[PDB]
Amino acid sequence: GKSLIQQRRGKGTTTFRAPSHRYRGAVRYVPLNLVQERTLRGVVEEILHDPGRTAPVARVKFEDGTKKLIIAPEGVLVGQEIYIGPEAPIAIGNTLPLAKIPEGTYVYDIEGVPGDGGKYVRAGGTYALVVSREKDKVIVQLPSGELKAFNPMCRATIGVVAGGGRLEKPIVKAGKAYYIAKARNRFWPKPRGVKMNAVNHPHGGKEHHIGRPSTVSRRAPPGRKVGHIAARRTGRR
Amino acid sequence: GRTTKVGSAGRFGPRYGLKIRRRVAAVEARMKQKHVCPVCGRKAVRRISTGIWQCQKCGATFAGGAYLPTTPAGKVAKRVTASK
Amino acid sequence: PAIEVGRIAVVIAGRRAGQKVVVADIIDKNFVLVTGAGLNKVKRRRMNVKHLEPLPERVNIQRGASDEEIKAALEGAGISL
Amino acid sequence: DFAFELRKVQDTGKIVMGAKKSIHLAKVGGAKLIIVARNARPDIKEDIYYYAKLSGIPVYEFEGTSVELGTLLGRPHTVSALAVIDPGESKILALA
Amino acid sequence: MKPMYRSRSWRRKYVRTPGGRTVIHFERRKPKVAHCAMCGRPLNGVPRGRPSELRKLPKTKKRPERPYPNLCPSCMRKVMKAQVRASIT
RNA sequence: GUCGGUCCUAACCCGACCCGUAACUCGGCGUCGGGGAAAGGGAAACGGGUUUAUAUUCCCGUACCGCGGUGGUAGGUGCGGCAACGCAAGCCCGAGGGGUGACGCCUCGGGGUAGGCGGACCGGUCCACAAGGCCGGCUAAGCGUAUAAGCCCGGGGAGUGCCG
RNA sequence: UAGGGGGGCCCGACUGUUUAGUAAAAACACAGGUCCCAGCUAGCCCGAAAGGGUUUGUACUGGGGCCGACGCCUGCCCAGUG
Ligand SMILES: [Zn+2]
Ligand SMILES: [Zn+2]
Repeated sequence: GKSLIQQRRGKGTTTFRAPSHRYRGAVRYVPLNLVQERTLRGVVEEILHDPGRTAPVARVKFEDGTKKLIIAPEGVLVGQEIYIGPEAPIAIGNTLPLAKIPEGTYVYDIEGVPGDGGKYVRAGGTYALVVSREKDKVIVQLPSGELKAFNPMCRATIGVVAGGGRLEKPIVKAGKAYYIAKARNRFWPKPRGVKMNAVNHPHGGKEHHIGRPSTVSRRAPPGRKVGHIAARRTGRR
Repeated sequence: GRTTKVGSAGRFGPRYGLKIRRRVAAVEARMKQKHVCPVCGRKAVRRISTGIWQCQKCGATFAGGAYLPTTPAGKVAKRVTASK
Repeated sequence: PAIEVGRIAVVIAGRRAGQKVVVADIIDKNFVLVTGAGLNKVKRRRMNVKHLEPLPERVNIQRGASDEEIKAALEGAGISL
Repeated sequence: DFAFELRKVQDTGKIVMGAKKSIHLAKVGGAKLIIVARNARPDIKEDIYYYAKLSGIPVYEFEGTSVELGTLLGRPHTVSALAVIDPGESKILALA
Repeated sequence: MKPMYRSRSWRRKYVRTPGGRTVIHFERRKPKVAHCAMCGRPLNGVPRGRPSELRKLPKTKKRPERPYPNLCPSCMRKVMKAQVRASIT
């Protein structure tokens, strides 16, 4: 038989790669063999649009003369002064360890293990809620529902991610979607296996129907996992 | 304007349907109406890019929503972190 | 006042920017007479009250004063321009 | 600033509004009181405070804004700073 | 037109010759004028021209004589005021 | 010497080391080093003539860049303007900052130029006279010179508003 | 140089794409509707391995399927296979 788009993506061709040369750099915090307790102070100088982030970025100049990119919170001004460390104040744009952060605070850009650089709640519009503070773990509510546990030395940022309310206005045409998907080269347009041929898909035929249940096992081999994968249920409710 | 029901969406013509055209027009109306600055209190804030707003009168540039400079969650966060 | 005879001052606009200086007289609601007294390359001339940042050092002089006299006091004030 | 005493001064005595003239007076002399808004331009606030301390003049900070000052006065524009030379029948100088 | 001269970075112009030929001449484009660091506003006194046009000029005809000539005067006076207000201690 | 290659980097590629492979002329991450555009970036020349066949390349005439020198001055040890700014306004080495290089699609106005039209006149030709039509009436780079728009400086001291 | 026009029905909403060389369509795409997996050393994929693609990314996201603008609606069965 023939292959799937699933299967050709895994090789890394220009038809599937990300055009990262078009983007602004990566967004990490600072390495913490440098941030023992010193509570760096910095100044925002620019706010900019990144084609790979679904969120604005902000350029910061520190007292070291070093320049970094952060993810911009909602309501940060060009000219402000943000602090990064354990004893910094509690405001919008300031990065602290979760232990020092009360219960009820909104939070973004959380590290998984202390030192990573920021793994959670970095998409535009998103936030997390602090629930509890033990001596061995902090519980946090993520934008999906999960109540995850983090070690209390992990770092987060206070406030909300800008860019919110992005999916309210419709995409009206197909050329606009062309441009949105050409920015980051997503596969667009999309075909349907039901209207493909039998070499090219587990569905596929002269009749444009599926002749087997769309539910597939988590132990089905590659080339066959198409549809609903390990579906607990289906339907409307 | 000159038309009754359509606004910014009178450019699409008879195309794309009711819900589409209404949502588009409402959103763009609220975005193109001028907004109050948080630094000078004057109504001159305009959008610059997606997520970025600027006052034409004082030069304050700040980050916000995609189609409005504030969000409900942002308001809540402001209030909560002011309380604590 | 922040501007008066005997007031020390720094020039902040023009080719003489950031030089210490003395205010030796007064002409108008906008213009004063400024001098360096032989201790820099600033002559007796006219200047605008915007182009001068005052300082909290003062000298004791008479209204309308010659450089030899303006200078001779400074050495008592101990201030070096 | 009490709207009461401010209006009393405005109509009874004489005021001179504006940041430029306020700084000029704070620098040279000729003013008895200087009022400034909390949201005024920091360059202006710095200059005013410095010059008025060096002249020995009193400054009052008004916790509203330029727009609220303008509307307290009968003015459709901003008033970021204000200088009061001489009051007539007003206790405005009791506010420093 | 040669392929390199048909590239829109050459600002063509048609010119008449003493012996009546009506030639085409080609020139490179000038840069834009310099801008302040703190405000993004044009600088006065600093002229526009390519390094050729500029190296045939003396120093004092390339910038004003006041200090901080990379800055507009409103910002220059600001930095000077700050310096003097901090030199008190 | 002045046109272009030769220089810079882009998307991308190779070599060495490294890890894998029974092995390799095969496969690959990271570090290091190097390449990659005769339409992207980018020191500097224009007219006339000459040959059977080349010419911004040869000849005439008038010029410009980059390295190195000789000799004098500016300056080191100088000024004018309230200011914006105006100036010949010191040398060698190293570092750092700032600007320019350096940027999309659509639309409008203003100032200019190539090119064309008309009328007069001076020469030539067409036209049975006359009236009339056609042809010619040229001025390069370079050097020296200034105002628009935009932005700024100083004075001035405004709201049933005034300026555009 | 320079449009023939009007009244009814079927299919597809539209602009777009298609069998280079007998099929330009009522077929494909599209906007929008809904469903499934995944809290990241994830989910899905290449490969003999090392290592890699999505990833200079983090649920307003990535991936995998069906219907196919807008308008009114979308009824009963979990015994069978999954
Ligand atoms: Zn503002
Ligand atoms: Zn500036």
